[PDB]
Amino acid sequence: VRLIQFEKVTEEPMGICLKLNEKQSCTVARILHGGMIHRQGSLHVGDEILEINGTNVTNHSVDQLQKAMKETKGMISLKVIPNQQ
Amino acid sequence: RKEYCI
Repeated sequence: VRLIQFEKVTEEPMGICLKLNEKQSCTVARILHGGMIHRQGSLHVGDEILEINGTNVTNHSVDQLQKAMKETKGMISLKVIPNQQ
Repeated sequence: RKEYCI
């Protein structure tokens, strides 16, 4: 378990794409170019995020996290684990 | 399958 922390002051996507598999979990399905994660280097495509800002995304609607992440302001704390690079 | 960019 790794606790990454990155501050976000601007209203824009972090810089990664994740989905909820049949098991229901947010994992970066693919890293986007230009994002803060791809530029700064906080996560990697495939990394498993057990928790997103204190909330574990499930098969349900993600709009809850998508909005919260877009409306969030400050240091974001995500629980991710390296799936062997 | 779906994918979210955030």
